[PDB]
Formats: sequence, structure tokens, C-alpha cells
Amino acid sequence: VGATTTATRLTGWGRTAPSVANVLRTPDAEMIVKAVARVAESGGGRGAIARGLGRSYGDNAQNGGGLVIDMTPLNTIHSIDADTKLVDIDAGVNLDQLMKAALPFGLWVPVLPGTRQVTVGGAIACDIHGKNHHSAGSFGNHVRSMDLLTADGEIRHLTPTGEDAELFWATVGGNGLTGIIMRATIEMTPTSTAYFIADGDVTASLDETIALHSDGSEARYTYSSAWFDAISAPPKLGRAAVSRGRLATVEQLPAKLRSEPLKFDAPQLLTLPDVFPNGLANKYTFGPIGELWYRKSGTYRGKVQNLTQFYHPLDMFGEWNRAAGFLQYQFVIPTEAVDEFKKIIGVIQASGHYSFLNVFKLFGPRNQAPLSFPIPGWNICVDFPIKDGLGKFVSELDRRVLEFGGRLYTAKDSRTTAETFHAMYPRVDEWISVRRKVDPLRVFASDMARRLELL
Ligand SMILES: Cc1cc2nc3c(=O)[nH]c(=O)nc-3n(C[C@H](O)[C@H](O)[C@H](O)COP(=O)(O)OP(=O)(O)OC[C@H]3O[C@@H](n4cnc5c(N)ncnc54)[C@H](O)[C@@H]3O)c2cc1C
Ligand SMILES: COc1ccc(CNc2nc3cc(C(F)(F)F)ccc3nc2C(=O)O)cc1
Repeated sequence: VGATTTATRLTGWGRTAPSVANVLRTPDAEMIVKAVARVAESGGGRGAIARGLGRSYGDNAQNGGGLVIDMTPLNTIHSIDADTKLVDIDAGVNLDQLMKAALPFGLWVPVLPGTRQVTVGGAIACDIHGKNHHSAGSFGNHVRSMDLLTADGEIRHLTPTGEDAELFWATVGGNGLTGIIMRATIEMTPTSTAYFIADGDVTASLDETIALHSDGSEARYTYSSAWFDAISAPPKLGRAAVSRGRLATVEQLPAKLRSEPLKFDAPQLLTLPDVFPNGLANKYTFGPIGELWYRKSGTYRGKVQNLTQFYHPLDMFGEWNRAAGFLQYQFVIPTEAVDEFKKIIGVIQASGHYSFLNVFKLFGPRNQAPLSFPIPGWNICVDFPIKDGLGKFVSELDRRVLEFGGRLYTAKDSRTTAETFHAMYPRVDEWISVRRKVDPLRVFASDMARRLELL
């Protein structure tokens, strides 16, 4: 299939801040190189940015009045090796495609986000994190090389420790602003099964949620995350359903499943909105029997689960989740600032803004990428319905997050200011200097670049 350059109205996943750009779409690498050579001959214009599957909520994969390059047609898996654990894939392959192709080799995608519909390029450019951050770091940690199409029209082969480690690490979490990742080699995690052994716990309050994450139990699990109550007044505020686990070995599987330990099950036809259309509430739900039931069902040990059960637990709730019109907000607060983190949770609950879907986890050590989002500490994602006062309230949350040494995530943001973002990322000047060195003419530009003064 040939090249196609179309004027397209683009938004992130949040369906907000739309802007019109020329979308180039081609499986031909030579053609992508030529477009970048074209933009650069100009050589100052409104530039270009790569786009993956558009799963970022904000404006990092759009470029109003300029060019956008859709990378999804470059989706070749070149090789997978079980012995070296390395995969060599085009930047356009997505993590679901990769997971499925790698399982028969006993290989596991080392960092999986809450949706598998993300490209390798998008996973690198946002240095994405998953349920295992505290044990495996973020996506960038597992990249062994990548080929970066730079502004000068050349393709630079980058490694994390080689000659241009600096450019490598500016590209990790760089939001497409150092060039176009064409291709990458990733080191996979070995596995004997496609299953998890999981322990579930239900806490009664915010204080309990924090204690559970601070009692040392986190180190017994490679994977850990929680669903968090952000609407109930204290003491119920910040109670959580915690899901922790690790990949199962074949010995740990029931005999029924040992025949095909690496098998991935197809997603079921029926979801919970399908079997129970008008909700799951009864007369017991919100009283003491409801609390007991919820606590009992969410407390367990050594439960064998496939990926969907362990890792995408709310796929069950199907049509019920988020029912556009929502603002996604994710931040992390450094571990030591526990009181400050608790204070921010209190602010949210008293705001008059109600988020039903709240993902909580304790991040581990950060990496050397100057713009990487994750830092060790308390991470949470909340989802606010758009309504009066919200924009001004999230600006107040920004101030609180900043003051308490934390940051927002670019993959979620469409509204923070440049001033706020720069203070949240003290290594931003260091990063900008790398960018100016590798792209003096601003061949690469995006709506986010301009909003956040990263240009
Ligand atoms: C339901 C849902 C759940 C999510 N859960 C998580 C989670 O648990 N953890 C997490 O970290 N994130 C999560 N995300 C965010 C998502 O993982 C990131 O936004 C990711 O970057 C999206 O990948 P994409 O291919 O859709 O990239 P896009 O949104 O299309 O692009 C994002 C950025 O990547 C850059 N980029 C894309 N391809 C290339 C390339 N080839 N070369 C250079 N730059 C490139 C773009 O220019 C842009 O700056 C979630 C998103 C959704 C919608
Ligand atoms: C359709 O219903 C669903 C089902 C699953 C999800 C998972 N979402 C998410 N899970 C996340 C999990 C983490 C984790 F676990 F901390 F790594 C971090 C960010 C996350 N962000 C999101 C997001 O929404 O952007 C979101 C909506």
C-alpha cells in the first residue's frame, strides 16, 4: 500500500485540543526519511512529529499546521531469539502484537501498560511504566538499541551505554522530540508460562493502604497495583483493592493448564454489562454485609490468573467504564513525602470532583532519562468528569504536586503550563540542550512541545 498525505483533525485519547496536520502514512522507510529531509530543507517551518496508536491522552502526537507521521504501518517483527532474549522490531509494532508473537519463545514483554494498544515507539517516547515498575523499571530500561531518524536526515544507531548514550536517554521519554524511532531491539523477560500467581488484599482506609505498601511486602512481588477509593469521606477515603503477584512457573499451574503453559486465551464475548445490564448493586452493597463481601472476595493467596484476570481486571466492566467528557490526571509524589501525598488525596476528596477509577501504585527507582516520568514514590491516576471549576482545580493540584516534589505525566497531560512542567522536571534544561544540539532548526515539533516550551 502506497503513501498517503491527508489533512487530518487529530486529538489524543482524551478527544480534546484538536488541531489540523498533514498525516503521512506509509510502510516505506525511505519515504519517511524523505519527508524529514523535506521538512529540514525548508528548513524552518512548523516541523514534524511521529504518531503511534494515539493512546496518549494529550497533545504530544499532534502538530497543528505541520506534519504528523503515522508509524503504525511500519509494523514488522524482524526477529525474536529465545537464547539472547532479544526482539528486533519496527517502531510501529504494538505491545499486543509483540506479546502474542513472543510467548511461543517463552518471552515476556518486560513492561506492559494498562492497554496493549501502544506502539514500541510510543512506549519508548513516553518511557511507559507498568504494574511491575518497582521491580523492572520503565520501558526505556529494557531497550538495548534503537535507530533514530534525526533532523540531519541520517539514521543514528543508539545504545544505552555507547557513544551517544546521551541522545539515547534524551529519546527515552522525549515525546518524539529527538527524531523518529524507526526500529529497536528490546530485551525480553524469560517466562515458562502466560500466567500469574496472585495475592489480593482489601484495605479499609488510606492509612492501611500506605502501611501495606510500606511494611516491606512489596519486595515479595514483581507486580503490584491497587484500585483506590477517592470519593468516600475519611476514614473510608483511600481504601483499596490491592492486586499483587508474579509470573507463574509451569509447576505452579493446575494440571489442566500445564498442557499449554504459554497459551493466551481469547477475550470472552460476554462482559458484565451484558450479563447484568442495570448494574451490580443490591440492598446489601453499601452496608456492613457489602463491606464484608467485598473484603472476602478481594482477599486471597496464590490464585492462578491469566493476563486479563490479573492485569486487565476491569475489562469485565466493559461498557461501564467512563460513561470524552473526562480529564485524566496522573502524578507521583516522592516516597518520603507520605503526609504530603495523604494531604493531596484529602484535597481531591473534598474538591467536589468525583473520580470512580483510581489506579494506585508504589513506583521503584527511576532511570537516567532526564524527562522520564517515574520516580520512586506514590503514583496515582484519577479520572475526573469535565464540569465547572475543574480546570482551575487541577491547576491547584499542579501546584500541590509541584510543591511536594512530584510531577505529572506527559502521556496524560493536555493542560499544564510550561512553567509548572519545567519546575516538576529539574533536568529539563539538560534535556533541552541535547535537543537543540540534535535538532537546531526544530525539524521536530508538536503541540505539546509548543505548550510546554520544549521546542
Ligand atoms: C486505557 C489506557 C491505559 C494506559 N495505561 C498506561 C500505563 O499503565 N502506564 C503508562 O505508562 N502509560 C499508560 N497509558 C499511556 C500510553 O501507554 C502512552 O500514551 C503511550 O505513549 C501510547 O503509545 P502510542 O503508540 O499510542 O503513542 P502516541 O500516543 O501515538 O504517541 C505518544 C508519544 O510517542 C511519540 N512517538 C510515537 N511513535 C514514535 C516513534 N516511532 N518515534 C518517536 N516518537 C514516537 C509521539 O510523538 C508522542 O510524543 C495508557 C493509555 C490508555 C489510553
Ligand atoms: C475501559 O476501562 C479501563 C480499563 C483499564 C484501564 C487502565 N488504565 C490505566 N492503568 C494504569 C496503571 C498504572 C500502573 F498500574 F500504575 F502502572 C499506571 C497508569 C495507568 N493509567 C491508566 C489509564 O487509564 O490511563 C483504564 C480504563
